[PDB]
Amino acid sequence: CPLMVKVLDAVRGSPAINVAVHVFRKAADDTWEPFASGKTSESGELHGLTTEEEFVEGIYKVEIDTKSYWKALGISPFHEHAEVVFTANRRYTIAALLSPYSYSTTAVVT
Amino acid sequence: CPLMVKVLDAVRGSPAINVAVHVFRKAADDTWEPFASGKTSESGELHGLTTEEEFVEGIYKVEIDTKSYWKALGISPFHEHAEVVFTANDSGPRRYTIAALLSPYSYSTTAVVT
Amino acid sequence: CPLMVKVLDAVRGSPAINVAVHVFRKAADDTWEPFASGKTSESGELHGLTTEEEFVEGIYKVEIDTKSYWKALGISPFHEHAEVVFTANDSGPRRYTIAALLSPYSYSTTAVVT
Amino acid sequence: CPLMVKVLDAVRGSPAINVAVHVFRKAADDTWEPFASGKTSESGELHGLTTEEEFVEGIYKVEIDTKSYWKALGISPFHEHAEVVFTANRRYTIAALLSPYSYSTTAVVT
Ligand SMILES: Oc1c(Cl)cc(-c2ccc(Cl)c(Cl)c2)cc1Cl
Ligand SMILES: Oc1c(Cl)cc(-c2ccc(Cl)c(Cl)c2)cc1Cl
Repeated sequence: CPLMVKVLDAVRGSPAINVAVHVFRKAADDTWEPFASGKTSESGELHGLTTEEEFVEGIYKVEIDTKSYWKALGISPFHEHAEVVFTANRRYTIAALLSPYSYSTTAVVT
Repeated sequence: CPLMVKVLDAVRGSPAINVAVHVFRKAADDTWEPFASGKTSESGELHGLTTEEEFVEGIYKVEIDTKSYWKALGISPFHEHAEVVFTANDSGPRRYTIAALLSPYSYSTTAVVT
Repeated sequence: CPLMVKVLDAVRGSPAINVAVHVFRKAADDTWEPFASGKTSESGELHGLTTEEEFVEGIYKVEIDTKSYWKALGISPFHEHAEVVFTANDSGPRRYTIAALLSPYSYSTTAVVT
Repeated sequence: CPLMVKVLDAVRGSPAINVAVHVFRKAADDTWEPFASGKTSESGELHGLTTEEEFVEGIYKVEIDTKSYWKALGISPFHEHAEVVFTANRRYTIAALLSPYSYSTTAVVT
């Protein structure tokens, strides 16, 4: 499992559950092609997005649908979504900590 | 000054100087059109990107070139850039301050709206 | 103005107004003695805590009363307060900006030193 | 395991390993008494600090020796340490994300 996403809610102190995540890889024409997607689990995590075979060097985008998450809680958020763009050159954990008007993201590469 | 960007360096405890910032607005055909650009000053701030008149309702993307910043300090960072995407002026003109706190493998962004 | 505190609210995207701040300095007997205190203004800032003359070398603690802030908004937060502990003026007088970004279960603090 | 600490390094994108952590409980005379301590493991985590029986309601302080961590990497840090003070009223994860001049802490309560 080379790529894992974890999403946390800073308002409620809890995993961010059922948050949609879309992963894209940059194609040779500088366009983003769909690569993987899912919804975070009860633990705020999304595993099994890809395999070592498929996860070749390249530029990836992870898009987290933070707007839909805050709207379900009745809170008006600022951002349309959160995006994390990085080059893969090798276990990657992308973590995001969400508030309505702020987010932080961190990469743990182990 | 309806749109301001402030960028700080969490490694050196200093403003992040000479950071390139590009702003885009989503077009009628869902394309990102260039809107404004600049570089942060010695105080880590970028003012003067736009005017009230030009800054109409829409979805904007503020792209901060964090990679070039870290590379020039001899650090190879994780992210290609930091992107902030938001709807602006939805219910009338607001002033927006977009702040970013930068580390090589992490960044935080906050908005202050008034 | 060698010591400044800026506090932002990540829930409302606004400065955090009327937040109590207490500063202490470590005494000769390793006790925290009161040094200065105040409340953040409408811009979330607290200036005028001290002067260059009074702000001598030492270990300082800036305690931000985040709990009272969240309670007054009807939120029961996790932390009792946010504490920032640092050595100041170790190699001559510096100016220190201590920034805090607040959420009910999380806070971040950054220092800008010049 | 009601109390867990996780510490991450934002400069290197890695767990913060061998970081000393001291936990204190507020005594009736408003003094801090030692409660538990240890060093984070390879995964930046510290488990087995206390038991359900011992972890009664009260005010706790978690102190993370961030200064010693940065000094071992040859980087001059700002803070003397990072402190997290909270009331326990029930699995608590305290996470800290460390930079030389900045830290963030978050509580996940599940
Ligand atoms: O995480 C932070 C922190 Cl702790 C502080 C700021 C910030 C914003 C505005 C100003 Cl004028 C300053 Cl001094 C700091 C931004 C972010 Cl994103
Ligand atoms: O700012 C933070 C903080 Cl304080 C903690 C995390 C984080 C990352 C991984 C795990 Cl397993 C946990 Cl519990 C927290 C992420 C971010 Cl982005």
